[PDB]
Amino acid sequence: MIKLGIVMDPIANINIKKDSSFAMLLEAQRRGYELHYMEMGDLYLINGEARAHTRTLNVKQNYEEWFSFVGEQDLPLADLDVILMRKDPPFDTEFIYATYILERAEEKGTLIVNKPQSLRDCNEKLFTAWFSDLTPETLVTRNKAQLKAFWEKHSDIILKPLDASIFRVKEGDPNLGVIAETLTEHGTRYCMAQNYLPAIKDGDKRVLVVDGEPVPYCLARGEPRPLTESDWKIARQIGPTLKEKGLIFVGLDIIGDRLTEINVTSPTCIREIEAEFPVSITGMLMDAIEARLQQQ
Amino acid sequence: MIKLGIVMDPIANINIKKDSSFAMLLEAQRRGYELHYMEMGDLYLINGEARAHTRTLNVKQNYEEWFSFVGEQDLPLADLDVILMRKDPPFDTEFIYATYILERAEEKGTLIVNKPQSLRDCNEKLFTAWFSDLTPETLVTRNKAQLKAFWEKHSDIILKPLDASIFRVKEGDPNLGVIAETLTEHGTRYCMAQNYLPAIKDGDKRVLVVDGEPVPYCLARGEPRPLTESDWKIARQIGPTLKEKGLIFVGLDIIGDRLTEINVTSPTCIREIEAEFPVSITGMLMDAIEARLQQQ
Amino acid sequence: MIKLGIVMDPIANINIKKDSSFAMLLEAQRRGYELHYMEMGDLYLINGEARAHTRTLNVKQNYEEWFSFVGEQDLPLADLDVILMRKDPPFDTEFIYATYILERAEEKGTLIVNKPQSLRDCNEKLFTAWFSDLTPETLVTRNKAQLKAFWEKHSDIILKPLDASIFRVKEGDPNLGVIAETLTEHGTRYCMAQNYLPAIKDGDKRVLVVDGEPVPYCLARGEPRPLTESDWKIARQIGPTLKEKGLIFVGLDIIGDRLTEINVTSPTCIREIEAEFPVSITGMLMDAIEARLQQQ
Amino acid sequence: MIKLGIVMDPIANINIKKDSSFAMLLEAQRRGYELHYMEMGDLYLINGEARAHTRTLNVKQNYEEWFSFVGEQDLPLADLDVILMRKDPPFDTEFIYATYILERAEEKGTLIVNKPQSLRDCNEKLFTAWFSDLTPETLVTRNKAQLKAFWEKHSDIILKPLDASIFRVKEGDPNLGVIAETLTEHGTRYCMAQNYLPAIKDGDKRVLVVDGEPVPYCLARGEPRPLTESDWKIARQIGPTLKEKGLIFVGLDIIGDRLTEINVTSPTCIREIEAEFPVSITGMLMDAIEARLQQQ
Repeated sequence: MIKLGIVMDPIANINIKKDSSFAMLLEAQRRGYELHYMEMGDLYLINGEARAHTRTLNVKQNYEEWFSFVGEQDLPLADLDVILMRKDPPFDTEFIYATYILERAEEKGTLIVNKPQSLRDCNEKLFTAWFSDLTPETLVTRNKAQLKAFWEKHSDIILKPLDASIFRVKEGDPNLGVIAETLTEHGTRYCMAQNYLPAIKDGDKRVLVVDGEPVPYCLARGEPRPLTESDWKIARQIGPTLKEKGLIFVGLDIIGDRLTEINVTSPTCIREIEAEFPVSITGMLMDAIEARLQQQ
Repeated sequence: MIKLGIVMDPIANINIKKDSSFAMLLEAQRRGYELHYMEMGDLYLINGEARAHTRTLNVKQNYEEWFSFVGEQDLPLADLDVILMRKDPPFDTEFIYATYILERAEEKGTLIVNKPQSLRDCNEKLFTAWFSDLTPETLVTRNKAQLKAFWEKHSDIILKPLDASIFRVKEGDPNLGVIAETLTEHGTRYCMAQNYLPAIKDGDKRVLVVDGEPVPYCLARGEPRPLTESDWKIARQIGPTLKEKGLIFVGLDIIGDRLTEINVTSPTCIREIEAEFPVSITGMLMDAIEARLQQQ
Repeated sequence: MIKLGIVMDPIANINIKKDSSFAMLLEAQRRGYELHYMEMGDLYLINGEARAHTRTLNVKQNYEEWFSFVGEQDLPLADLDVILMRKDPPFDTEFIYATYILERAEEKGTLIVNKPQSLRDCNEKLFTAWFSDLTPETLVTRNKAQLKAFWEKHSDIILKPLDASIFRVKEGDPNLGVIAETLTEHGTRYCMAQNYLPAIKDGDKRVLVVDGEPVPYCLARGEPRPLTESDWKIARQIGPTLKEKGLIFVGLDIIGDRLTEINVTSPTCIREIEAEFPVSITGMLMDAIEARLQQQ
Repeated sequence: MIKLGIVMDPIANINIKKDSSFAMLLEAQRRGYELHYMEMGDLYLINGEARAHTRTLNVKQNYEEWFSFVGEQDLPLADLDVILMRKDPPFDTEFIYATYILERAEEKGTLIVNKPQSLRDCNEKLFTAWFSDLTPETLVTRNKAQLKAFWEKHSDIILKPLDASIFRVKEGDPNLGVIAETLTEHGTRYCMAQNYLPAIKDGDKRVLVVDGEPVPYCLARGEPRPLTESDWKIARQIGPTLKEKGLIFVGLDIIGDRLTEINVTSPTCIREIEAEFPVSITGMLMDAIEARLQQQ
């Protein structure tokens, strides 16, 4: 059958009425896939070969006991058909090292959702630089004088770190300097400034794109809604790029008609959209994995 | 003429009788290129466009004054023909962010030595996993029991961090556990174990590869020597891979006949090999840049 | 009655068959004291006055439910008769700040076990510098050459950080330099070197001293034993110093006949000695608190 | 004669037209004291004895060469008559460890300006809790809800870290939450809130107190002024406390008539007040050291 492995944060600490990874494993199990559970420290490389200690997993929607380990084994990752990298942020050097281990399994045949090269290529915040007609005014910089200047042109801006801690600097704010000194760690780290978008008050929308195809309903942060006309427009412009880069399950953050962020590591909000609308997002996902597998 | 920019650590603090970047700028200047000096904080991105504050640079082999700024300007990086990313390690998230800015200039036409995607793809220590027949026995892992076990099979090993702090664990060593707990930061970070290679006592050799072509003389750490037969063998096996990945100037670390490391960010030792042998490594480099430029 | 407060790490995560703080609260409760539970973040200072959010606590030896909160209140800490600072290490700047808040309650009348000034005065490892006839050869330093030299005089030594990660450097060890560079963080932090004491193989003993009086039975790390003649000697030399500094409950680490460490923040091993011998260490402690209270 | 040692940051990097430590050594030299220069890493403890590697120092007001080492020696610190701890902040655990080494010399007879116990006892920001009638409304806390509440009572406040990065939170500010989450590092570190004092626009004054005696002229941050009537009042209330705690050279920060901070580690502004007024602050200091020495 299909052997599906998943790399995620400790399953003993998730919340099963909210967790999207849990919802994914329930579906994989319903289709009869064999599940192999892994945490970051279970992955290792012995002379170029990617291996891991997996536990064969059984999951059930039960708040006292939602998982059971039914086997334990040390296998080559190239013995799995597909691996869901569902590790949470930050995207740090430890995450970059795990991406090289997954890439060695990938060369030997395993499908990796999402593709390790593209996880390294597509930072959630700096990747929007490749879709500049879809985003707000964005400055990435290490210095105060440029941030101050961006603030004079736009009057009301958003400063965030790259590495949610967002500061709003609007007219008359006494704090531009200390905020920029704290976020750049005194001119030694890049930070991002964008102009403030007042339509955030209508909802910061989370849109999902399953292998280039927008899921028809999104969640505005919480209210599920159909995609508006502008959500369709944005999502279909990025979608072919995400499909060809092997970004099979993607979350887009849209405030009003502007694209603000692209979650490529662990996009969530599956449970809240499936509860209101007649869509099986996890079904869409496993259908996309099954197509990718009987292809290459 | 050719407009060459360079991103490096403060030029006011290098040692000009040793610095390879300095040797590169002297050569570029001798061929009449216009030089543009940049530090990390000079790079920024305004709505997808890569820009920087550069200073037009003049360099001379003079220990009281080896550089002069002769102009200052804010330009788009796509106005440079080529940029030498010569920033020193560590390879951290700040270095990964700079690689995305350089990649936006690269899309608009600038040659980047070395290619930003490949700097992210090719970690100095984990990239040797792709040339496993050329390297020592290597385990990358987060746990103690696997390291202890690697130590039972090999008896005398080398433990290093991924992120030089190398520990040697030979028979009868009382410290395996604390070393692995310190280097893995208590099982939370990957570390590397390799078997100890006694031929390090003959020299840890630094070999240079200019766009897939080995420089005929290397430096064994310090004694310049011609490449042995085994150095030729190793360097010519990796060289086509480095050429196609846009890794135009590479340093390989070879102890005996084993490849231990691949420096892809700021390879040095130019000055020590040019002082003994009749080779102009910087000439080889600028010749390779000139070919790449009158090509694509 | 006596109102006893305790500052400790989350009571929901301790192990009640091992925790010494738990054993203390059971005793305080048996004597009918009112218990007030606090974590670090519950402590605050409003214009010089020390206050905290406490929960009135009920504890029971029950592995499903060992505590219950039976009230919640914001009070001045000067309304407590005594506070057990039982916060675990490290001893960092956050711990030093909490010590100033406890000291403001102390000035207004509360007994603080142990005294905040003395927690700042008596570092577990550097305080043994005041009992140099009782300790091994000890060097505290930032440099390699002094450590190397200490190693030439003693041949087999122990290197530890100040801030258990102990390294043993015995004859023929290849790692002196990297260990000293890692532990001093390249000459920027003090570390400690002591000569290795081979009698650690007989047990690293944990001796308890309740307001200057040694508890007659200690635990050798695990085997409970009576104090030997040399344990009596060591403990009675330090004990008057600990009583006058307000160090009411102290743990001493003794390997052979040498004093290696003085735990002044959260000394444990109560449960393991009470289980074998007919001593109530917590009874000794509450008896000492009751004396101190009907005194000053 | 008097043997004076000084522990300070690298003398090769100070600015001699501004540095107060430099001004102190020029004076000590004019009175014919022998000077012994030390950095932090020169201090060490061998079996309870405080020692250091000193260099015998010669200083001169010359911008090409303001110091010369005229001898080198390893001595016990108890061979110095007095040591100026003039190390810059932060006040961290490394600084606390150095304070224990200086205290071992102090027990053997050396005068330490300022007294090591009192450096540990008197944090620059939390020590103002002992002079609450002289300070603004001050809350030290780890939580958001208390900070928000302090902000409702006062409407315009100052938030600073304990560990200058001050934020001003006045009416209509959108950032209270992220500022408190950044400064408390998500509820894990204490921060300080004080009400904003609008008279800072008249000058944040730096007042100096030499062994309990206010220097008659202060610097308002830069304009030298005589002490006002309220500066005299504040400084003479704290001064007997500073004298008895062995805080011989102290800087007080006064905005309007409120005491905001007490610099106990490395108070400066000597050069700017001596340049305008006929006061020799360093003379006052050496006079105070000379009295302390021919006393105890």
